[PDB]
This record gives sequence, C-alpha cells and structure tokens, in this order.
Amino acid sequence: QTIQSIPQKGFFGHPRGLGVLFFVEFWERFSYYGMRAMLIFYMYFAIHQNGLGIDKTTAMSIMSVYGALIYMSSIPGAWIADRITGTRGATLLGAVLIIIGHICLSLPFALFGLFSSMFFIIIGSGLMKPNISNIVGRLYPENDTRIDAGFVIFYMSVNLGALISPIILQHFVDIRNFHGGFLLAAIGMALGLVWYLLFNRKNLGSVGMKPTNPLSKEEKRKYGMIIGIIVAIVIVVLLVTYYTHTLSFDLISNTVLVLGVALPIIYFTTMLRSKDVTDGERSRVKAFIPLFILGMLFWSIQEQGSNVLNIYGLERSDMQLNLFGWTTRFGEALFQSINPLFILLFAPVISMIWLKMGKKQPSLAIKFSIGTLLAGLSYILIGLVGLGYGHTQFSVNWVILSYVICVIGELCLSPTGNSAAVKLAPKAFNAQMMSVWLLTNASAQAINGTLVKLIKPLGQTNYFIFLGTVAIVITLIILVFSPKITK
Ligand SMILES: NCC(=O)CCC(=O)O
Repeated sequence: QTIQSIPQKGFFGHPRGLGVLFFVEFWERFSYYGMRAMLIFYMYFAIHQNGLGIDKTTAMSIMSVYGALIYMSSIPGAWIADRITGTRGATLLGAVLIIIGHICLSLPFALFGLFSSMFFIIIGSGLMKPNISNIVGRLYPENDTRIDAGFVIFYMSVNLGALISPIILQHFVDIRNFHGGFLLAAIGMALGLVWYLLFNRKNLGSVGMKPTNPLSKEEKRKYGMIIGIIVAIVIVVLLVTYYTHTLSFDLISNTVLVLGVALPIIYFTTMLRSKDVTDGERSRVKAFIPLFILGMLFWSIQEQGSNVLNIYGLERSDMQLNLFGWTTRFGEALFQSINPLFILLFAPVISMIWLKMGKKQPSLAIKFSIGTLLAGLSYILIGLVGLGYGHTQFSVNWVILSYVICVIGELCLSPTGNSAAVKLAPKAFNAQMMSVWLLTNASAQAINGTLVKLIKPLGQTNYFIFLGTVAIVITLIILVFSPKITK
C-alpha cells in the first residue's frame, strides 16, 4: 500500500509530504511568476536601457506563445510520468530543467539566451506541473475526506509565490539590472530543488517511484520512432530557415495557433466517437463544449493582463496610485500582484457564499457566464476610459479597477472549472477531460499570440472595446441555453 510507507500527519492535519511540496511549489511558482513579470519589459525595452529592443508586438506575441506552450507541455509530460519515469522522476528532471532556463537569462546571450531559456522552462514545466500535483492527491488514502482541503493549501503556495515575486523584483526593473533579477529567480528555484532533495524520501515514501502504465518492449520501439522522426522534422525546418535567413517568430506563433485550435477538436472527437463512453456520459461531454468557449473567452482577456493591459497602463496612465489620501508611484511589475492577492483574500469568501445557499446556488453555466461576462465588461471599462480621456493622462486607478473586475470573474470561473473537469468526465476518459479544462487556457493563449497583431491596425483603445463586446455578445448567446446545457 502507498499509505503504509508515508506519514499521514505533520502539516496542519494533512500528510507531512504536503508541507514539503508547499515549499517546493512556492519557490518554483515564485521564480516563474517573478521572471515572467520582468521578461515582457526585458524584451521590448531599449538596448541602452539593458533590454533586447524587440518590436512591441513581437514581445507581446512571445509572452502569449510561451504561456500556451507551458500549458500544452503538461499533456505529453503527464504521459512520460504515466508511461516511463513515474511522477517523482518527471518532477525532479522537470525542476532541474527549469533551473537551467532561469540561468540562461542570467547570462549575456541576448536572443540565444531568451530562446534557449524558453525551451528549458517549457519542457521542465510540462514534466513538473501535472506530476507534482498528482503526488499531492496520491498522499491521501481511498476513503479520505481531507484531500479537498489539501489542494486548497497546495494552491496557496501558487498564489503566495505569484503575489510576493513581482513586489521583490520591481527594484531590479527600476535599476535596469535584468540579469540580476533573473539570477534571483534562478537561486530562488534552487532552494526548492534543495528542500525536495533534503526532505522527500521520508515524507513521500514509494509514492510515484514507477509509471502506472509502463511501456512494453515493442512500445519502446514504436513510440521511439514516431517521437524521433517528429523531432527530426522540427530540427531541420528551424535550421534550414535560420541559415537561409527567413526564420521569424511568425513560424512559432502560426504553428502554436494551429495546435491551439486543433487539440480541443481532437479530444472532443476522440471522447464523443469512443464506444466506452455511455449515452449519459456523452451528453455531459457535449454539455462541456459551450463551457469550453466561455472558459476560452475568459482566459483570453485575463492572460492579456500579463502583456497588453500592463503596457497600456505604463504608457497611457500616470502610474500614480491614489486612494483616500494615500498616494505612491505604482510599479509596472506590481500589476501582476493584483490577481493573486484578490484570490488569496476573496477565495474562501466566495467558497462560503455557495455553501450558505447550498441547493439554491447557480449552475456551472450561470457561473461560467458570470465570470466571462465580467472579464468582457473589464475590457469595456478600460476601453471607455481611454475613449473618454484620449490624449489626457488618466490615473492608474482605472487600470487597477480593470484587473479587479477580471479577478472577481475568475473567482466564479476557476473553482467551477475545477469541479467540471472531474464531474462531467467519463469513466475511461478522466485524464482526457483534465486536458480539455486546462486547454481552455492553452487555446486562449495560442489565440492571443496572433490576436495581439490586431492592436496596431484597430488601435490600442478600440482593441479593448471590440474584445469586450465579442466576449459579452457570445456569453449572452450561450446563456439562452442555460436550461438545455444543464444535463
Ligand atoms: N493562480 C495564479 C493566478 O491566477 C495569478 C496570475 C497572474 O499573476 O496574473
């Protein structure tokens, strides 16, 4: 038994192991969301300002494509643990790769440093993210009611790291010491790796030491050829385009846009066409399709807060916080701390609003629509602000007010989507359903990479009013089918 080899207490009433992973995840998410806060500015800032001097649209496009690929990599990375290394092996190798990625940015390699960094982080975060989360769940026995609260505590390290890292790294942006800030994230991640290596054999026992579905002798040959050939085709395409001098980021953004739109269709077609899924379970897979649209329209506007909304506020607002007499210069990296702070403060509040009601609470469709409609209205607000003022430098309060409207929308969509990924899931397609919920983010981010190109032709202000209305009109159309969708 997996439980007969591990401690069942030791961390706020949960297995001692939950304590180890909280510290490992805190330091990984801290270095990830910290590095992410500085990268956008590191890319488009001038050479004299220690930046890379990349086109505003290209730097904006790289962020959305980087993000998409991190979430897409969880699909083959959950496969490698399930079929080759086990969850422990993939977590460890993934962590070692992430460290190399942060170190790449600390070195003066400019573009070679940026692209090699991205490549190390994309691979590592696909091997580490879905498998570290798997071990948390595996620390609890079959008939153990604590597991739900264990994940609430586990995802607290996620928002703690995301909240603290941009506050700390704001000084490294101010003094233009980018390499120093990326080095801080690299060392920050090393503390995670050390804490795992020091305290993991005793707290996590034999849980995740071997794959669940190991590959047989023939499967090692079969998959080895397919993966080997696909890798070989990619290597040549990038090398031939490079030396001819025709290689650009459009090749990356277009390939990812194809994957972003193709992957959801493939999973839904596989699940629907399956002979294992019952007619009752098939109606739930059909009912999750309009929820996926609502989830994509949400994560599209929400993830633009990391590359579009923060640059808007930096360039068009006064960047001066002003609440009831208290005034201070607002840092550009501190826009990344709004969401995690509002999740930490108001997550248990919204969790109790639904508990107070019980049977009288709204459906998954009403909840998804409220979240998407708010995200849409967040873009109407900031778009109208700019339309009203124009050339007049408005307050940073209008930008912060936009971030708040979106996180209030997330507090309705994130806990609903987590329950939807497991409840609506068929018996034989539980992992395949976890993929369709996480692909709402990977697809939105893959769309964004190309959607940022429409900022220059339409205009920065007009871009906000259009995206806001596109999200609202489509959310209201799906809302007319609220009694039909609830099956
Ligand atoms: N759980 C992490 C978040 O939702 C915060 C993302 C952000 O920093 O914008």
